[PDB]
Amino acid sequence: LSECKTGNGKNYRGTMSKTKNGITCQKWSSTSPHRPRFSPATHPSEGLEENYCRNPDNDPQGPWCYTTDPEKRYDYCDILECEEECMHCSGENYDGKISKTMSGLECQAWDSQSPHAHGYIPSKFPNKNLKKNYCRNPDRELRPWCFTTDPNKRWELCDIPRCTTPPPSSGPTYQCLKGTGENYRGNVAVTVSGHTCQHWSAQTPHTHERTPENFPCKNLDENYCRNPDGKRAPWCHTTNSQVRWEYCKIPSC
Repeated sequence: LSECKTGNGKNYRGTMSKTKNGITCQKWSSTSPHRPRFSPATHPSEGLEENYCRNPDNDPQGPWCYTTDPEKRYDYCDILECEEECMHCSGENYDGKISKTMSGLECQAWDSQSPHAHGYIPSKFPNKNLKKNYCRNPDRELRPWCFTTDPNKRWELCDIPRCTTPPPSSGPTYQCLKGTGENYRGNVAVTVSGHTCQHWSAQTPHTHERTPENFPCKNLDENYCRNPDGKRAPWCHTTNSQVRWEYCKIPSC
């Protein structure tokens, strides 16, 4: 079933099996390390299968599970809230029904190889929500898109409404380098070889698509080094007409 939830998740039937703190859930049909007050024998219509997170008691805090930690009887799980009316960030979790592209073309179905042959086969990418002919962003495009039914346009981006509420929490950000700097939010604006960063909102001296508009949840503010895509460390386009982009040297945390 659908791996996202709505409201307090009373009807959630996804397969999340870790608590919000990373502890593996205990099976509902198991009595160690804790004795469940909810299990299939007594609550057969609550979906208490395997060790998936559920809300058998209508908890306002949403889905939870008994945990395999003897010291923690149960805990709430971290589950993707469904994005149907609008999308957040660049729509990697968009799960709505819009099926027309920018120019108004009807989307080709993901399970169809006609008129365009492709590799986004739903059963090969089962967790990508490649349903019917709905616009999706399975792997790093600017926003949700689809192959089109027009033989003369292989694919095109779709016009998906952006949610105005706050985005999903993505964990903590740092003013120092941790890992590949995906969580960096400091103010360094110079590269390793000493170049001045070009503002992300500007298209000179270099044209690009890594703009605050396309990537709202990446905080591509002013000309601060950022690692909005999947690079080794933070980087930025430079105001040097001869160096399109370069990595920045951010002090580790």
